[PDB]
Amino acid sequence: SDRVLQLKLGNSAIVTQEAANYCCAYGEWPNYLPDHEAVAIDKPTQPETATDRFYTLKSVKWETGSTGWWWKLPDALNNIGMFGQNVQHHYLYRSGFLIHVQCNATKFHQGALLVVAIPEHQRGAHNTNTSPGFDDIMKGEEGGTFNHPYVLDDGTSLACATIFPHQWINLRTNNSATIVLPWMNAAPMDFPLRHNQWTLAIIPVVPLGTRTTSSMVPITVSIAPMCCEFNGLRHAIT
Amino acid sequence: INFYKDSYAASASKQDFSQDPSKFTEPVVEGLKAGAPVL
Amino acid sequence: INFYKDSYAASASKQDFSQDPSKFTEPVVEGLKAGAPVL
Amino acid sequence: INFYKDSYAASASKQDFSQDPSKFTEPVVEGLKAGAPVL
Amino acid sequence: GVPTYLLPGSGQFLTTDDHSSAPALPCFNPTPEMHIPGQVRNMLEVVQVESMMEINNTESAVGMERLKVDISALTDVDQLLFNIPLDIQLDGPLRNTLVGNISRYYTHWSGSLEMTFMFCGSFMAAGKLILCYTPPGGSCPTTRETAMLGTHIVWDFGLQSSVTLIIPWISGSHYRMFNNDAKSTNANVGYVTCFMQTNLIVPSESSDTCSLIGFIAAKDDFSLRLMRDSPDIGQLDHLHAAEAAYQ
Amino acid sequence: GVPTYLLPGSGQFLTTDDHSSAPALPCFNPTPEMHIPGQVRNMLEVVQVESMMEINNTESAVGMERLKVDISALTDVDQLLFNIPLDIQLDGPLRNTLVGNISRYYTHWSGSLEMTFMFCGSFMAAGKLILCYTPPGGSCPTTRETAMLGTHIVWDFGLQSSVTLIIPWISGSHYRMFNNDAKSTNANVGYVTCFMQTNLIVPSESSDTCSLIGFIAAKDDFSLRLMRDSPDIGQLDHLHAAEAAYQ
Amino acid sequence: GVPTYLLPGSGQFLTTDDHSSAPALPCFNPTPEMHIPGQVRNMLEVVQVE
Amino acid sequence: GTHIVWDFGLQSSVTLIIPWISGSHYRMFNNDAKSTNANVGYVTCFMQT
Amino acid sequence: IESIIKTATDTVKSEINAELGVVPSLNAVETGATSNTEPEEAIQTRTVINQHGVSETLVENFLSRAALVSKRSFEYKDHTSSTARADKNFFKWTINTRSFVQLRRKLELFTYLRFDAEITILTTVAVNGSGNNTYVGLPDLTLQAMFVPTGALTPEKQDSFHWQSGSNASVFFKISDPPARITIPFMCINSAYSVFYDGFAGFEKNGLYGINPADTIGNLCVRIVNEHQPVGFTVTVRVYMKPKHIKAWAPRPPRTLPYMSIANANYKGKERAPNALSAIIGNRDSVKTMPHNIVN
Amino acid sequence: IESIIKTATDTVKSEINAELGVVPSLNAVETGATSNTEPEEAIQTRTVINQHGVSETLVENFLSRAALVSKRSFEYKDHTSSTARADKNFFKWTINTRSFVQLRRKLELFTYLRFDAEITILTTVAVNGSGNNTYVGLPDLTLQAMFVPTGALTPEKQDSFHWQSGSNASVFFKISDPPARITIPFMCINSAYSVFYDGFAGFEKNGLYGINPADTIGNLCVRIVNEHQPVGFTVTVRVYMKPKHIKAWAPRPPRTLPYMSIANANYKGKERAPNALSAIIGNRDSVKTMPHNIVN
Repeated sequence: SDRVLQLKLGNSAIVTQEAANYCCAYGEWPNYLPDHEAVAIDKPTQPETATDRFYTLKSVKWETGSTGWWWKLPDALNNIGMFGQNVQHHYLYRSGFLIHVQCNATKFHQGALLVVAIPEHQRGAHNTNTSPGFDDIMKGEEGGTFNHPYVLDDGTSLACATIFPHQWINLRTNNSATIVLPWMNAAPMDFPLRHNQWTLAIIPVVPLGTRTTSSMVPITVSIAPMCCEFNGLRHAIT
Repeated sequence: INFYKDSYAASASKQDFSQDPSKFTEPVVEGLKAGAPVL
Repeated sequence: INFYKDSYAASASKQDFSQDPSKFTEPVVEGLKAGAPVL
Repeated sequence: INFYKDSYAASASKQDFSQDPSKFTEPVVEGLKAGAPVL
Repeated sequence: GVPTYLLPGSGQFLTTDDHSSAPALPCFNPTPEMHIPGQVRNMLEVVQVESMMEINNTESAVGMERLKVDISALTDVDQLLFNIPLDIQLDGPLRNTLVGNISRYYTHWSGSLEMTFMFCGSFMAAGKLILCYTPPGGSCPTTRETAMLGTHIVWDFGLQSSVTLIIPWISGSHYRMFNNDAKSTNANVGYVTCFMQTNLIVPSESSDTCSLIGFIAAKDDFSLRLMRDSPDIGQLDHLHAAEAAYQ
Repeated sequence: GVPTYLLPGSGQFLTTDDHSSAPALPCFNPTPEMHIPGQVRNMLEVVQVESMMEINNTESAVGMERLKVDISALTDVDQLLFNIPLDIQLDGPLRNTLVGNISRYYTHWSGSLEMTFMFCGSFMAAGKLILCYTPPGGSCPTTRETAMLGTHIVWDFGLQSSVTLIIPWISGSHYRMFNNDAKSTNANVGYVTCFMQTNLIVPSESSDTCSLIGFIAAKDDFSLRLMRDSPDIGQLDHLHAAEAAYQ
Repeated sequence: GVPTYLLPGSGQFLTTDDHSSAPALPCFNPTPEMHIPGQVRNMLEVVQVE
Repeated sequence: GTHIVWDFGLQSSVTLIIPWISGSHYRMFNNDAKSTNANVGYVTCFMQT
Repeated sequence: IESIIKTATDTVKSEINAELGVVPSLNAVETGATSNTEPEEAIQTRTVINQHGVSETLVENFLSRAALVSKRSFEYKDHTSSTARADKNFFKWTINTRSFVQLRRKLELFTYLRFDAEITILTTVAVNGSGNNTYVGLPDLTLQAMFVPTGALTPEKQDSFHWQSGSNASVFFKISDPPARITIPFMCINSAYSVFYDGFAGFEKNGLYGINPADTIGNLCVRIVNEHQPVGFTVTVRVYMKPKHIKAWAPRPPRTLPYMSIANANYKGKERAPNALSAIIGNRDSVKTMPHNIVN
Repeated sequence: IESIIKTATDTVKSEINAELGVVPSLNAVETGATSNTEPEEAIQTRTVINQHGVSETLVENFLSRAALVSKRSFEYKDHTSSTARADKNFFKWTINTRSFVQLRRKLELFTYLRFDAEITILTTVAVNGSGNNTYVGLPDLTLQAMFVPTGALTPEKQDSFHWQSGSNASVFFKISDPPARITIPFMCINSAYSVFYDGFAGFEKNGLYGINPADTIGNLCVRIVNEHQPVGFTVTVRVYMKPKHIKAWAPRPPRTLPYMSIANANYKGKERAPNALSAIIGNRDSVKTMPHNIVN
């Protein structure tokens, strides 16, 4: 009942037979910007299925000494398909997301990943007064890895990361996690190339372990933008 | 006591006793009943 | 005159004129009548 | 709060929200309709 | 009497305070009111009047010549004629306008603007131009095929001598700020560009160079916040005859 | 006028005072409200979210390793696995939690807590544990036959991967105090212990060591009083670039 | 504002005075009352005990 | 393109629907495989994890 | 048309337009009217409910701020051996709003103004240097500010009998007290002050140009009431004015070139742009040059 | 679900449970939900009517306290022979909430905040040592605090004409008066301040990370109005901020490692536990060691 799930958006569909419900961030669902909250007066474009569909990122390998991985939205999707083209041709962007993280292994494997969506994950640098640079933060589709997941790379605690929308992928229990993210910003719309509303972090709290014959155990992220709308049409900049 | 013309000049407002912890404690699409197994 | 928001900030309350001396003067289960011998 | 006897002693009056920009933007004897050519 | 206690801020003089104060001349009767034309009750009425842009803010353009843009006949197609920066906080073509001058008394601004161009060539002169507003994010377009992708209006010269390009309020935030960082995401408005759509074509008897005059105003969706001292005026010393007021 | 007289305390600046004060920007219109997800109106909402305990707060346990407890197969019965002190004022496994961090901004606390343990072994791993809360008064139990006399839950590993031990509010007084005397009768909460109920049994193909993750939260009968500066943060000097704000 | 003038005795600290004063801990909830035996409300109750 | 992510489990079978996406009402069984009135597109299978 | 405006106007959604004979984007500047082209007619818009307030640009709010109008420092000491031009424990000031440029420019944004004037007087004192090279403390002195109508008899010395102020309004205040404050009514003999006056205020041809003394509030005469101390001090009096109950008529082009005198609108301009006589706006390389172009 | 909570929840008495298929103590952490196991379902309880109030943990009460945000000491004297970097009888401060760590951490417990800010300014003065090795007394000086929007023109000297404050809000106050107090409205161009900002505030790639100047209240320029005395003093101005009318969104993990800079969230941690990079909680001998065991 709560273990199988099908997500269908646009021309894309995902099935999971080992889900554990799914999380709606702060009990909200994505929606278009209403008139009583709108600021930009030009008529927005709403590509619907052309952009509100699952895009699958490159899988990463869960290793024994893995510290964790992170991706920033919309930066990770800013050069992918019609979402990327709309982002590059429009000054203003607005959308939510549907995140589906996949990781399977055998019944002889053990491991626990915290899959947490952090709003406004302003990263800090380690052992220096210099602020993180543009290249340290803006990683695109590839994303990045945690230097110190114990402190979430920001001087806070990983133990308290559960205050944020999150699921767990515990290998004995489930093989996928699903999080629904509404628009999360101080402003109704934002420039998609300079600000990142959400950061998806996958941190192996319990390391991968087994005594069978070792196999590559990848982690795969599929993100579907939702209720995409764009304002301020002009030439592409990327 | 507020004789100023701008409403933001008023003293603090400590009367908002409304709560909704479930937005942080149970942000799941399918609610979980007591006693019944979650999975 | 109390314009503070917390009730404990108020001035003193010297209006409680209720008394019950018998809890100290006659704490006996069987009341003692005037004139009648106690024992 | 104004306990003075002369009305000009009162505080400022920031309640006059009436406007008429057309006395500066369109001071023409014949009004101009939207869309229709001016000349 | 009444028991009281003084709060923090007692006795202070705040310049923006609003209180009654003692009348120095009791029983004074002010002069009766007389109707006077042109009363203004909100400065937003003033910013809605279009004033001339100083687009030709270049060296060798002296005085009045700064207030007009000259256009000549070109022998290459789709050529750029001029561009206008859209920052109403820094120095630029919009600064010495009614909207610019009034807005620079404030820190935050919102709403749409309108740019009106009047062609001042001869009756026999003909031509088509294109005026483009480009929302921010990239470089100012330098070719017509890039500028036409943004908001634009194609202007055909004719009996109606003036065209209006609307710069609509396209902003992520409710307000933009009049901060000195021109490249800030909370300040930059984008660009305006003008390109030749066909050509300026005149007969031999007409002048081969024709001038455009550009005006700018704010629409009635425009508003300002956070009043501040205008940077457009200042003094380093007392003015002449100011001392004589004490003699 | 009004005869008045100033009370003691007139003119003082009390940091926790609550009064109106002069608006510095008259007629300022704040930005219209926008609905934003995840509004919090009472900090007691935050403490009800379970956060990870640092049970493995020992030397040679570095970083993330401090947040999990390893359990292996034992060859003696009824063995102790770990214990948890229950003081949310001193340093310990509960300090760096949402409930601990928020509560340390206060001096008095009341209500029940919940400890949730998730088993993170392989699907093939099996085992039964017992989790015991011992109300204060004596030493922490070191044998199962003593710990089982207090409040306890027997946890059987299975499809439901998590168990909850409730630490009910058992106190002589309405509140306990976050005082530095850990052994005070108004502070000590008692102990939590975990014992092997049967054994951890895994096949040869599975890992022989399996980890548990412990979380703690407060129930909705929980409340805090007497706000105080958090001991968890402090400075001995000005931060970097703090001086630059004056330049 | 209100025209006022300070009376003699303004600013003095009288130990037997009776006034409200600023609450140092806003929104503090005192411990609920519990019935306790032997409440005394007037010292004349005490002097009546031999 | 159109796709379905298949997770192995108790349900042993997955279905990918190839919907009728064509400019014309019909396609033709002609020998020119690269004709605009014949070609249907491709199906591919990739490792997801 | 007259209407009550409290918030900025809303935007209505618009569709494609392909109608012959209708050209909302074309205007005629020659008529003197401002273009009426709406955003709905220039582009395709969405619906926006605009809640932005307009109260901070109200003329009353725009002008009703305490602005510095006078600053005078003078020595408080024995003035037996002082020069004639020196302020001997007192000064006189013809009230004007043209000495400090921020308020002057704000007022000159309008042709006619009618307002009462809140007046705040703030006094500061310092111990004289090179007179007595030591510090003992700052006395709590009493000052008298007397309003004297323009042209009327002003005091000639600190202890003059003219300070008895039989009918003149006088305010006595201490340095230790909060700054003194009085409201002066709208006193013009006309229904409004003339911010600019294109004429001469005399029936002969030698009167001052651009000066209408009906727009001069009056004279402020400020003295230290205390007799001089054995040591000298320097006392600085600042007068601040805040218009209130304001009505404004006929807005004007703002001042661009720096002010030269409080008596006229004479102009010279900066040596180079910005705000130079031949160039108000700063220069760019060309009309095709974007000054702060974003380049990535 | 949304409900009005004024007191802690009551406890209901419970009986023995031996029901098949019902396991309230078992949960699934993987779903991300917090366990719903009630005390009534874990043990046998009594009935308790809980009257404990919850008002002291209200977000408004939690944040609406005057916290020190700025402290600046400067010399009040003749500054002719002073260095350029010295504060010559005045200072300027870019307002921020990140310099003093208690308030900073409390604010950073949240992602988004909306509040008006009560501001209290407290001034203290001392007589300079080694300048004049003597004490004469403390003057009652007047100070001007002018609010200048971020990036706008700030005064360059003590007697600069910029202090005339035509439109800027300015407050004048004496050291002998109670501390000055003004309320600044919620001034963000957005509907809420961004406590943390994961982006760059510039359209190029060299802008500051994590800094959104829309969340900077402004600049405070503080001067002594009095001209300098023959002797020197040291004046310390403390600015305290109290948020009010507060709304808070998206609580965050609290800061553990010590702050390094006011410009970023950079971390180093203590040399050893507690609050070290590799160990936040202090160590014990083993997971079987009870740190404060009661032994009788």
